[PDB]
Amino acid sequence: XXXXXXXXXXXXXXXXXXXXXXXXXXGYSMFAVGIGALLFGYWSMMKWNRERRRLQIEDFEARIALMPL
Amino acid sequence: EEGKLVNQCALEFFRQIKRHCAEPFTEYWTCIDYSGLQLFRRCRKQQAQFDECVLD
Repeated sequence: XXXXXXXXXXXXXXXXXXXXXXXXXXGYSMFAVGIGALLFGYWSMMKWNRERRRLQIEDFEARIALMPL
Repeated sequence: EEGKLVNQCALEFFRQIKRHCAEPFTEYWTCIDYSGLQLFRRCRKQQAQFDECVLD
């Protein structure tokens, strides 16, 4: 009996298949989150600066109140 | 001459706090010096104990 190297292909490994595809981001939907984070960013920040004004006037009031200084 | 009355009235203010409600005043004084120069930040919770005794 002769024994040589046997042939096997099975699945053929798929000859040239695309793996690159669009994922997560679509296009217009990313701008809704992108610019949406900006509008949420300013509104949250400016409310803190209005709360800073409560401290600001109260800080300068200490100088006016102190005349024996 | 007017400045002489300023320093005399300054002693009158602090003596009234030392006589009545001294416990909230000392606790508020320890809060302001433990921090840097926030003055009113991270001390508003201890500020609630103050003024309430003085309101009487």
